[PDB]
Amino acid sequence: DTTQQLSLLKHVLSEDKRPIAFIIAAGCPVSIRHNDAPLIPDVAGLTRKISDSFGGNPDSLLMKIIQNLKTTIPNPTIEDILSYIRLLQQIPMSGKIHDVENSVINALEESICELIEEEVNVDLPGNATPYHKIAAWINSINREHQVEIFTTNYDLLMEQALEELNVPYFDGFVGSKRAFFDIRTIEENKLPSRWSKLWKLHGSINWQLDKQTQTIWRGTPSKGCSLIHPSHLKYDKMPYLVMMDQLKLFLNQPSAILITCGYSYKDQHINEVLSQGLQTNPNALIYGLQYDVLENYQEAKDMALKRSNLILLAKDRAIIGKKEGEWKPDPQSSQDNDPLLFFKLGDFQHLASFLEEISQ
Amino acid sequence: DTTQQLSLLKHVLSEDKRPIAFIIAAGCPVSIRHNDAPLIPDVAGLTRKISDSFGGNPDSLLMKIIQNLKTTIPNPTIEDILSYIRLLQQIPMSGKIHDVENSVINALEESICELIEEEVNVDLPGNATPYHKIAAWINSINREHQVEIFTTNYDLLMEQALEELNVPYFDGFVGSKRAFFDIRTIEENKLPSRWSKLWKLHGSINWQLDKQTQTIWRGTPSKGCSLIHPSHLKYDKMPYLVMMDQLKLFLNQPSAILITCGYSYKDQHINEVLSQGLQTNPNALIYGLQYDVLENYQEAKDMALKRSNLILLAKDRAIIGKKEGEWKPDPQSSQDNDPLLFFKLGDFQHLASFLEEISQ
Amino acid sequence: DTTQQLSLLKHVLSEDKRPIAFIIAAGCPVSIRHNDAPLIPDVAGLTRKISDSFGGNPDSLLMKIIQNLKTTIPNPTIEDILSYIRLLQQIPMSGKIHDVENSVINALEESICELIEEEVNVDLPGNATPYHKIAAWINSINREHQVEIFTTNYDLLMEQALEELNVPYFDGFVGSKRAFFDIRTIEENKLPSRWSKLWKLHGSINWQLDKQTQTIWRGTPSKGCSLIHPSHLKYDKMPYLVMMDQLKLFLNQPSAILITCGYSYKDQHINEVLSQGLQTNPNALIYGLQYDVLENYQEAKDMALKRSNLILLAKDRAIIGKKEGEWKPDPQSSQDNDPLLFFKLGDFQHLASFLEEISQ
Repeated sequence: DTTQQLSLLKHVLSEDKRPIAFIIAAGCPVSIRHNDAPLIPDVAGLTRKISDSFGGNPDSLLMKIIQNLKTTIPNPTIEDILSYIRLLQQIPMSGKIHDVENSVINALEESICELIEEEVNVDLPGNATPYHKIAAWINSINREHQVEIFTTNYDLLMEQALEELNVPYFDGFVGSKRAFFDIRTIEENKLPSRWSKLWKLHGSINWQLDKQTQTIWRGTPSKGCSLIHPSHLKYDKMPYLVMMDQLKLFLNQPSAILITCGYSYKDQHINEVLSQGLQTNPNALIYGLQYDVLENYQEAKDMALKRSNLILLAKDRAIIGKKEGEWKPDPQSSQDNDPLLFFKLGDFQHLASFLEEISQ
Repeated sequence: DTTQQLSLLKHVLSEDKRPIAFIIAAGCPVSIRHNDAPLIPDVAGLTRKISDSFGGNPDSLLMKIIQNLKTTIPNPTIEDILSYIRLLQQIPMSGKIHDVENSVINALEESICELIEEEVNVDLPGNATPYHKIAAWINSINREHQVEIFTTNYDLLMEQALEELNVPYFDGFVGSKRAFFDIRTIEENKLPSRWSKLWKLHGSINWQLDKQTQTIWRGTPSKGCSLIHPSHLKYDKMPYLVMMDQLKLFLNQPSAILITCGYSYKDQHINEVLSQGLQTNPNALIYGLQYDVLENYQEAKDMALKRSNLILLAKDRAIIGKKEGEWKPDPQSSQDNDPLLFFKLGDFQHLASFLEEISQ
Repeated sequence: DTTQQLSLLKHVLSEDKRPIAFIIAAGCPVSIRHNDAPLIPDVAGLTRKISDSFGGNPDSLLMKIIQNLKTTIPNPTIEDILSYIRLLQQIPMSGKIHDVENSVINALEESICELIEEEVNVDLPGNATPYHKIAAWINSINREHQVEIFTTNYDLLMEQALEELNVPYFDGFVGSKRAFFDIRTIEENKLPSRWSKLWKLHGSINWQLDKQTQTIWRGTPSKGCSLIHPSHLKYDKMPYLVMMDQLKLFLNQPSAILITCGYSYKDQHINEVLSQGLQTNPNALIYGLQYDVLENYQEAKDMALKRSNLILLAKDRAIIGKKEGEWKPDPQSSQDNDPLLFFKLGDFQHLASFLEEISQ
């Protein structure tokens, strides 16, 4: 099964007559090895470090909120914690819910934001990162269709990799000192064909908001960024709707190609937008790749079974057109002991190596 | 004479069938009044403050260099001082020329650069600045020909004014984290017609250079910028040649229009490039405006007399096609005492008011 | 002033070469007289009846919420009350804010919704209502441009009036048993030219939501409707964004005409959308009519002064192109005593009579 999938992926990627896009999750930064430790500990690591930062004392309001979410949500998420904190802040919640912190909830959320900014403020070491290989593949061959990249992370690894290898791109912000969010050019869609596009679905650490004019602008990491929200803010001083509209418009392009890397399909809004776009345009294709086993993603199974034009692949099994298949009998492991048939090519490092081989 | 000149300027500016460009010098920032003091004291003010920073002690090497330049150059310039310092640094000049500072010349030039960065790092107060009026005039009417702006200053006032009023522009740098200097798109000249262009002839304070790859990039003001040179650097890690080539190419466009504001025509390279472009394309026009009297600019007189398609205007007299004329008898001053016929409309504030009136 | 305004309104309404639209507020239902009492007591009447339903006892949580809003909002609104209740419900707010009702807030909001449904569930008596006259005017002359109607109310008076007089229309829902919200046909915009359109900005009482599929559908009034929200719900299982997008797209049509009836311009979102649409397309016109005096609407004055293509009219004065004018000296009142110059033609009954006269 590996040979056929590799051949078809090579054939579809070699052709320049179809648009290409990617989805970037925490799996891509976590795949980088540094001092035998992950570069970014992902959402789970950030939640564990956030919990350990304030200690195990139950008197802290953070632990009370965590256990309150545990009562409702079996596995709380830092995104959910931030959403709940902002929801509490949106109203004068001075009651028993915030009895421990009558007004220190703002201080707690500011501290959380500062910790996030400090922990995610790193840089790519050297030129051996998979991002450099991706950029080299992108700029190796000129394509008539622009290549866009979608990411839900906060780190600027992709931007640094693209700018190091001389890859022009447009992120929606135009300017030098305080780049503002221009709207007209986004829907004009008349950029030069050699330019690429990078859309920040969940925002970035360098985005800031000014309350004097209530306007957003892209700058440099300062003491507290106002656009750290995981898609939870006010109405449209909010570019999330524009990004979702652009994603939907891309999904409507004929013969669209999209690849998900490191995404666990655990976001309801992204999943529903992808499903609606796939249903609206049957020609759209999704070559989803999961580093973990298929059994851990029931939502991925449901999405694959719901639409016949979603070729989902995993480490063990795959779903190609509403039918589930397993690994064919092949000598995947040379050792006789534990002959596990695992698709190790789904890793970010293996994907980067495959893309580099395709480019050369 | 005022009425005819105003009418012809209004007619030529109202038409959208010809390209428009501007030249920005220290006159534009010096025209802004703040606390009854100039916002930027211009080159002369910077030289005086630089001299006063180290005091009047002759033992300092800076005063020795100043007097050495005085022996040759009757009026030393901070640009000339920087050029001389860089020329000394380019060779192991450990002799009597640098006897006072055997190796402290680097420290002296770093201190000068830091002082320049600190003194020119300001922001536009309010929205009443002439730059806001210029941006409003630019974005008021959509034009089939893009409007470019040329500046030799280091401050980012124009960028802030353009971004505040939602004016997209292209400055040659593309990127988000560390925008690199893309070359191909500059000569492609296939940008959208609604976009504007801002070219930095003398560089900017936010430009930086990395010696690991010897590459330039536009970022944010850090402790010491490597592109503070007034057009005095190495060979082409130098975008000055590209900017001059773009200016020359603009001068070759049919029916080109260009306006100089605050320029004293004291740069040999800019003057020779303008003269060559005007000679190559007779259709090019230069509506030079000087805030000072005509008698103080002999180079302007020579340039105006050398070419018949350069309509030079001053505070007292003007040269329209190699002939010099004076102010016609008109009641310019209501008071009988001192009936000086001065063209007060040449000031930056008056120019901004005129442009605002034209826009409305 | 009355004659010129009437003549220009007749001329613009007689022409069939421009699109026509209307905005319907509580003023239209309140203008119907029944038993010498208003048919619908509008937002203020609904708030008074809601307050009187639970009595003056301070122990009730509803009065506590009302006084809490009074501390912040000088004049609480039932829409604001519903928004605050839903905001409290969105999080486990079991604290002092909901100390009186630890879990009875759901019962309180269900009771409020049931009371709203019961009070707004009426029918048009006879055929003498102004809605019948509006429908007769609409269907009297075939027009090349479809006539759309926008309403923020919950009653179905317009639907009944249109269906009684055999006026086909499209409201976004397609189906017979459980009409679903079709999306594609909304943006297709290829409906027959004789069809009309009625968009529900604030929803309707017959809309329902199923949580099994989390899907909305238009049906019949049942025991509790899930789409009673005054534009306050979850993300896009929400058609409000589609309605706003359609309104904005209509505002972009050349030579667009729009009339506001009974609207007090007290909604920030509607006002900002209208302002943005008017600024984007200068050809758009807004013939706003207010039954009350101009002095009670400061937001209307600000909107009229902000844009030069908004002809606002009131009972006493008017603003035609950023300038405010008063009533010209005319014998508006025959009686000498109290010669008040009031534009009585701005009433809904008078407007219906004028439209009927224009039709015949």
